[PDB]
Amino acid sequence: QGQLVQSGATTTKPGSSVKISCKTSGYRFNFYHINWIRQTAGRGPEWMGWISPYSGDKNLAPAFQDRVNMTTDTEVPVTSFTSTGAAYMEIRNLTSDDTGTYFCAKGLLRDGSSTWLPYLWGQGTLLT
Amino acid sequence: AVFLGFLGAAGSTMGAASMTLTVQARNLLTVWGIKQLQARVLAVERYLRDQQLLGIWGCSGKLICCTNVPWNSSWSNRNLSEIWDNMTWLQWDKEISNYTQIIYGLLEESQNQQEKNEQDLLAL
Amino acid sequence: AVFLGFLGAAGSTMGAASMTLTVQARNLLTVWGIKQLQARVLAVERYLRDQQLLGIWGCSGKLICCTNVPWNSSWSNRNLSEIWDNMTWLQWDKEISNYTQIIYGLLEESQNQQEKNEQDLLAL
Amino acid sequence: AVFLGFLGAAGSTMGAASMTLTVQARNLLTVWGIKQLQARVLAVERYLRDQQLLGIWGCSGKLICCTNVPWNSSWSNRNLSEIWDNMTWLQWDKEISNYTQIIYGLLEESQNQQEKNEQDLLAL
Amino acid sequence: ENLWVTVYYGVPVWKDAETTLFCASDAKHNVWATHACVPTDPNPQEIHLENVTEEFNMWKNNMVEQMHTDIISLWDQSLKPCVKLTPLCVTLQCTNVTNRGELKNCSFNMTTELRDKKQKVYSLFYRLDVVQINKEYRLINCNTSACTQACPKVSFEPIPIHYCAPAGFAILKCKDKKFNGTGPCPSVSTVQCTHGIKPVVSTQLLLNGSLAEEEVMIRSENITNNAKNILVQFNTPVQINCTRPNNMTRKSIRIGPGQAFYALGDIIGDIRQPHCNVSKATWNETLGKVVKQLRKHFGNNTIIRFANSSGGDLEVTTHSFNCGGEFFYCNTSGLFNSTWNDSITLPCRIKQIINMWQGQCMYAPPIQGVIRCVSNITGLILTRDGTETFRPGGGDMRDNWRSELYKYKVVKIEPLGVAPTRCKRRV
Amino acid sequence: NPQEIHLENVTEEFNMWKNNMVEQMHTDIISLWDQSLKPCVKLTPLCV
Ligand SMILES: *[C@@H]1O[C@H](CO)[C@@H](O[C@@H]2O[C@H](CO)[C@@H](O[C@@H]3O[C@H](CO[C@H]4O[C@H](CO)[C@@H](O)[C@H](O[C@H]5O[C@H](CO)[C@@H](O)[C@H](O)[C@@H]5O)[C@@H]4O)[C@@H](O)[C@H](O[C@H]4O[C@H](CO)[C@@H](O)[C@H](O)[C@@H]4O)[C@@H]3O)[C@H](O)[C@H]2NC(C)=O)[C@H](O)[C@H]1NC(C)=O
Ligand SMILES: *[C@@H]1O[C@H](CO)[C@@H](O[C@@H]2O[C@H](CO)[C@@H](O[C@@H]3O[C@H](CO[C@H]4O[C@H](CO)[C@@H](O)[C@H](O)[C@@H]4O)[C@@H](O)[C@H](O[C@H]4O[C@H](CO)[C@@H](O)[C@H](O)[C@@H]4O)[C@@H]3O)[C@H](O)[C@H]2NC(C)=O)[C@H](O)[C@H]1NC(C)=O
Ligand SMILES: *[C@@H]1O[C@H](CO)[C@@H](O[C@@H]2O[C@H](CO)[C@@H](O[C@@H]3O[C@H](CO)[C@@H](O)[C@H](O[C@H]4O[C@H](CO)[C@@H](O)[C@H](O)[C@@H]4O)[C@@H]3O)[C@H](O)[C@H]2NC(C)=O)[C@H](O)[C@H]1NC(C)=O
Ligand SMILES: *[C@@H]1O[C@H](CO)[C@@H](O[C@@H]2O[C@H](CO)[C@@H](O[C@@H]3O[C@H](CO[C@H]4O[C@H](CO)[C@@H](O)[C@H](O)[C@@H]4O)[C@@H](O)[C@H](O)[C@@H]3O)[C@H](O)[C@H]2NC(C)=O)[C@H](O)[C@H]1NC(C)=O
Ligand SMILES: *[C@@H]1O[C@H](CO)[C@@H](O[C@@H]2O[C@H](CO)[C@@H](O)[C@H](O)[C@H]2NC(C)=O)[C@H](O)[C@H]1NC(C)=O
Ligand SMILES: *[C@@H]1O[C@H](CO)[C@@H](O[C@@H]2O[C@H](CO)[C@@H](O)[C@H](O)[C@H]2NC(C)=O)[C@H](O)[C@H]1NC(C)=O
Ligand SMILES: *[C@@H]1O[C@H](CO)[C@@H](O[C@@H]2O[C@H](CO)[C@@H](O)[C@H](O)[C@H]2NC(C)=O)[C@H](O)[C@H]1NC(C)=O
Ligand SMILES: *[C@@H]1O[C@H](CO)[C@@H](O[C@@H]2O[C@H](CO)[C@@H](O)[C@H](O)[C@H]2NC(C)=O)[C@H](O)[C@H]1NC(C)=O
Ligand SMILES: *[C@@H]1O[C@H](CO)[C@@H](O[C@@H]2O[C@H](CO)[C@@H](O)[C@H](O)[C@H]2NC(C)=O)[C@H](O)[C@H]1NC(C)=O
Ligand SMILES: *[C@@H]1O[C@H](CO)[C@@H](O)[C@H](O)[C@H]1NC(C)=O
Ligand SMILES: *[C@@H]1O[C@H](CO)[C@@H](O)[C@H](O)[C@H]1NC(C)=O
Ligand SMILES: *[C@@H]1O[C@H](CO)[C@@H](O)[C@H](O)[C@H]1NC(C)=O
Ligand SMILES: *[C@@H]1O[C@H](CO)[C@@H](O)[C@H](O)[C@H]1NC(C)=O
Ligand SMILES: *[C@@H]1O[C@H](CO)[C@@H](O)[C@H](O)[C@H]1NC(C)=O
Ligand SMILES: *[C@@H]1O[C@H](CO)[C@@H](O)[C@H](O)[C@H]1NC(C)=O
Ligand SMILES: *[C@@H]1O[C@H](CO)[C@@H](O)[C@H](O)[C@H]1NC(C)=O
Ligand SMILES: *[C@@H]1O[C@H](CO)[C@@H](O)[C@H](O)[C@H]1NC(C)=O
Ligand SMILES: *[C@@H]1O[C@H](CO)[C@@H](O)[C@H](O)[C@H]1NC(C)=O
Ligand SMILES: *[C@@H]1O[C@H](CO)[C@@H](O)[C@H](O)[C@H]1NC(C)=O
Repeated sequence: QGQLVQSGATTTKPGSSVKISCKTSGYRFNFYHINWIRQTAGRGPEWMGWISPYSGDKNLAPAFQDRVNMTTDTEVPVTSFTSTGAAYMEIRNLTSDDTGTYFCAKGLLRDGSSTWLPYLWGQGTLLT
Repeated sequence: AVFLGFLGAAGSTMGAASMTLTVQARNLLTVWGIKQLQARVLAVERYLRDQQLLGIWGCSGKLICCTNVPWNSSWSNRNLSEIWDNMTWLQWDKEISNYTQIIYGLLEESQNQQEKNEQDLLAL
Repeated sequence: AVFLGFLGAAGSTMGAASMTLTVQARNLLTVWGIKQLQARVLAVERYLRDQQLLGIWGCSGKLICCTNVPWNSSWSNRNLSEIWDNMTWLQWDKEISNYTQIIYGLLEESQNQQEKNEQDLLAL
Repeated sequence: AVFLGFLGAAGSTMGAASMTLTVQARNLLTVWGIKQLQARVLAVERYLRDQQLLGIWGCSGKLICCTNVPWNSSWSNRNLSEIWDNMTWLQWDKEISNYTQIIYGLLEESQNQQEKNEQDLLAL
Repeated sequence: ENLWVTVYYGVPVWKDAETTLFCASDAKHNVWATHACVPTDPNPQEIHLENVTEEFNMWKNNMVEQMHTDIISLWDQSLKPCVKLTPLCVTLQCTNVTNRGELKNCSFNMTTELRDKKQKVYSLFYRLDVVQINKEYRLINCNTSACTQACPKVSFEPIPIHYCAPAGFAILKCKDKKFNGTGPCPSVSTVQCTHGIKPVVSTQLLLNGSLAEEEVMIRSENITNNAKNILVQFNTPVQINCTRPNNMTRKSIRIGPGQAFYALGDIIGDIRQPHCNVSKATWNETLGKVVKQLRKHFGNNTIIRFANSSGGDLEVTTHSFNCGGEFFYCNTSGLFNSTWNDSITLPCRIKQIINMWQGQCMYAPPIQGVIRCVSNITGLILTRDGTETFRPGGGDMRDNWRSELYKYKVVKIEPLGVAPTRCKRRV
Repeated sequence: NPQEIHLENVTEEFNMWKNNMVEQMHTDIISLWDQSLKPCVKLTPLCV
């Protein structure tokens, strides 16, 4: 029930790496996963992976396991149920195929069988 | 299970905290002795109020107790999964604080209009 | 129904007053603090006596509770209609004041000779 | 029966004393008033502890109450006849003094894992 | 859908509340009457409340508002049996002590055990306990209130006191090692009782208290408001050594049937000056730690000046405390004299007629022998003026208990909860 | 009506010297003594 603002639209060139931010608010940042999704010009949507701001646990697709650098900070608690967190996204071997819009996605629930499901999305960032 | 202790699941989901109820049920019950005897009496008073409420509801003896009062959407129009697997009991107490007296009366007569129905059942 | 309140049906027929029981069930529970702390303790004492009696009768949790002790005509040879649709509970308490201790013992062993019968039932 | 009174069967067999339970259940509940008001409060405190334990066991309202926790032979490898027709309750309390806390926890979750099983039963 | 309400008993939900806490102690008798507190439990259960975040506020906290009265109520309670020094309010004939004219040598006619016999007896009184008439002196309290001599068997020793919540309530600790007084503590744990709080009556310098982990914190409420005392809490202790070097004698004066006023006999040996010591090195590095966190609120460029008190009462102008039964009043001007082997010495005076907080006063009986006590100064109570200067203060005594009860907060359990599910009972 | 219930077959271990009823009564008496003299006149002027 809160925002997930991201960084700007930074465009570099192949071989390099790009860092993307994801600043949260309005919810306990530790209580839900942070998924990373992208929609490129060449395919459709592709799930990259999620990370648990609480367990520090990472789970990512084998197509992006050896490329993605995925980290999170620690929430600055605002109230009893509000905080301010941040998740970060980097990639390794960059090409023009990876050009697309990227967003972060907070998980759906805190328990059950749809705990990590990308529910609350960011705004989008335009890559190279 | 993990013996989280007293108020162990205070920040957990309501479904997780509902499994650990007897832990919070156990730990619920000279001039300075006058201040100590005061707290001793208030302890049984605040405890018997919860039991008197549970008694006139038919829940006397239950940690988890089901009823006939159906859930009004005015109280909370949230889905079942977004409650027991999302909010904590501390969060749920703020969302239902207003309507918490409305339900306590619905439970009171849903019990009197149950033992009255059972009195006519055993009258033959 | 009409929310008559606390002791609202004190002058009504016993059948009318029996429908409004949870109302009287709710409202049942420095040197001057010593006199106030005294009344606070006596309040829980006089309340737990009714519950201890209800507990050893099998009525623990009931506002209306049925039993197996049959009505002796020696207590009151009045008909059912001339009781619930005529006398008030204040009148009925004077007519049964004497035999009120006789019944309290009949309820006590009709419960022990019931949980004893249930113990042999679940022994196979 | 013979009205042995309060603690009448204290030296009798456990099977004989188990028939006379409501007798011990009845009789269980200025500067010197401070010492008298002290004993009055402790009386309800020590009584509500037994009831709180009985409440979170499902025995709320029972003098004799059966459970699902099976008897571990580690507690007492004595036969049934050499217990109820031989030892007194004062003897049995010394033989089970150690393991008396182990059983109190087994009863607590055998009740929570019973009302949890009943909550899923009434969910359809 | 098919959703009915179902009653839940024993749910983890609490509310901010105020209730009468009770005290607990461990192992003659002290003023704090810690023998009367229930035996502390050797197993102090601390349950960690995972995922929980609670809002604390050590300045709205009521535990310090209750303890501050428990102490005052223990003070007045511990003087009810003790001898009342009302016949000492007589005209005193005082001379100096041969030797700089501090403590006096006074002789006076005094009631005996027989109501018709008088006695010409003498005793010593520090000048801070007497005043002149126009040499003739009088005790300082005689125009304000009578004084009660402390029983020479009760001890002024602070004992670790544990505050506990009654049944149905709870105490929440804040395990945040960089937690300024207010805000949302992210790591919270519930305790049945607080830790051992020593009710050390102090001033300006918080003694023998609890240190801070990691770094030296500072608190206060509205830090931009200068009329709000700044509670600073050290991370490392600075050693302080105090002593009254004069070897004093105690003299019982039978002033009535069973009434014996313990007077000050004479000075055996050298007359010397009571004082305190602090390592100028350790006080330099500690004052350096305090000015560090002072810039985080006032600026990396502004100068931070330290000065002595602004004036007023004796108990606020000087580091006043208790050392072996006698109340010191140490001039701290040599400690707060900075703009940002060793031994800094503070000249201390000694009083016997103290009022404390308010009213009614107490005559502390003279302690026999040579007095010296070793303490850790672990906190501080500063006061900005309003190019920023800081001075020592201590207007209220409850800031002392507040420097120890900031970690805690009282909450009451409301174990009844109603929530929907697909459960209905039968017919 | 002072009820005395006979505990048949029962054997109990007494010890009148570890008994606490006498240790409580002995203080109830001393506390009654000091309590009964609070209002009464104090003979301090007789010490002449
Ligand atoms: C405090 O608050 C936090 C945040 O809200 C709570 O953390 C969340 O807990 C829930 C349930 O407890 C989690 O949902 C579960 O997710 C697991 C997925 O884990 C599996 O895969 C992971 C990556 O592959 C892996 O980490 C796991 O492996 C173990 O090792 C890691 C090492 O870091 C360890 O940390 C893990 O705990 C694992 O033990 C594991 O392989 C999923 O499997 C769960 O589904 C099962 O269980 C549910 C019922 O819970 C059931 O319905 C399913 O069918 C299935 O059987 C479940 O969905 C969630 O991921 C956590 N993190 C969040 C939400 O960010 C924490 O529990 C709270 N604690 C307290 C005390 O309040
Ligand atoms: C505070 O003030 C009080 C007074 O109010 C002081 O108390 C007095 O102290 C002086 C000493 O400074 C005492 O005087 C001494 O008395 C001794 C007792 O002897 C007396 O009794 C014998 C009988 O056995 C007589 O024969 C004798 O004359 C005395 O009357 C004497 O032994 C002392 O004598 C010394 O002085 C003389 C003359 O100088 C010498 O020749 C001697 O050799 C000897 O050295 C002396 O006279 C006095 O008694 C005290 N009074 C009371 C009531 O106790 C406190 O000392 C003072 N305290 C402080 C800290 O200042
Ligand atoms: C402060 O002043 C007081 C006096 O006002 C002073 O107390 C004195 O201490 C000494 C001990 O150093 C005492 O002397 C002893 O007295 C007893 C009888 O009372 C004797 O049995 C002793 O005999 C032997 O004991 C010594 C060991 O203590 C041996 O080393 C020695 O060989 C002795 O033969 C001894 O004489 C004296 O009695 C007291 N005086 C009073 C009035 O109590 C105290 O020491 C001073 N303190 C300081 C820090 O200056
Ligand atoms: C801050 O805390 C300090 C530590 O608790 C306090 O120091 C204590 O001060 C008191 C009184 O000033 C001392 O009590 C005195 O004890 C000595 C005799 O003690 C010696 O002998 C015993 C043998 O039983 C031995 O155990 C000791 O260690 C000593 O060797 C006498 O002069 C008196 O009887 C008096 O009771 C404490 O001993 C002392 N403790 C320590 C560890 O030094 C200090 O007072 C506190 N300050 C404030 C302001 O609260
Ligand atoms: C203690 O820290 C909290 C935050 O960790 C501070 O709270 C902020 O206070 C300012 C006012 O000075 C408010 O404008 C902010 O909204 C507060 N933030 C939060 C998250 O509540 C608090 O001021 C600090 N205490 C002191 C004495 O400085
Ligand atoms: C104790 O000593 C002080 C200082 O030696 C004396 O103080 C003097 O008091 C007189 C009053 O008669 C003043 O005129 C002097 O100016 C004071 N001197 C100083 C240096 O302050 C005091 O009088 C002495 N007390 C007794 C009783 O002798
Ligand atoms: C009791 O007497 C003291 C004398 O010390 C009074 O205090 C002084 O009062 C004068 C004014 O009359 C001031 O100039 C002094 O500064 C005061 N000194 C101290 C140490 O307080 C006190 O006011 C008197 N109290 C009453 C109630 O009469
Ligand atoms: C004064 O200094 C230190 C404060 O850290 C205390 O001495 C240490 O106490 C801790 C806690 O028990 C021990 O782990 C250390 O081993 C102690 N160090 C030494 C050198 O003894 C001391 O108790 C403090 N005194 C107080 C607070 O009164
Ligand atoms: C305060 O006093 C204590 C004790 O007298 C001092 O600690 C002593 O320090 C010396 C020198 O380092 C050691 O040889 C002693 O063993 C210490 N004594 C004890 C009991 O530990 C301390 O240095 C003094 N501090 C100040 C500031 O005066
Ligand atoms: C819900 O509650 C409102 C009053 O707040 C009541 O008017 C309405 O009839 C209720 N609806 C149901 C379905 O119970
Ligand atoms: C409860 O009533 C207050 C009345 O001001 C209202 O502001 C609040 O929103 C209500 N709570 C809910 C959950 O609607
Ligand atoms: C009625 O009570 C009397 C004693 O008052 C008893 O003797 C009689 O048997 C009882 N009759 C019935 C039918 O219970
Ligand atoms: C109860 O007993 C008294 C004894 O004097 C008697 O007068 C009275 O009539 C009795 N009550 C009834 C209802 O019979
Ligand atoms: C009996 O208790 C012991 C622990 O004292 C336990 O290990 C064992 O499994 C129990 N056996 C049975 C049959 O319950
Ligand atoms: C209970 O434990 C004690 C521990 O010393 C042991 O001596 C005793 O035999 C135990 N009781 C039983 C019945 O085994
Ligand atoms: C005691 O009273 C007498 C009465 O004459 C007087 O002379 C003497 O000076 C008084 N003593 C003191 C110390 O004031
Ligand atoms: C602090 O005090 C100043 C005035 O000294 C005032 O302007 C300011 O609003 C206060 N801040 C808070 C948070 O109360
Ligand atoms: C404070 O310092 C000034 C000058 O250093 C001095 O005049 C004054 O007496 C001092 N006051 C106190 C209470 O130390
Ligand atoms: C404190 O000491 C300073 C110098 O060390 C002195 O100027 C000041 O007057 C003293 N304060 C008091 C109250 O005596």
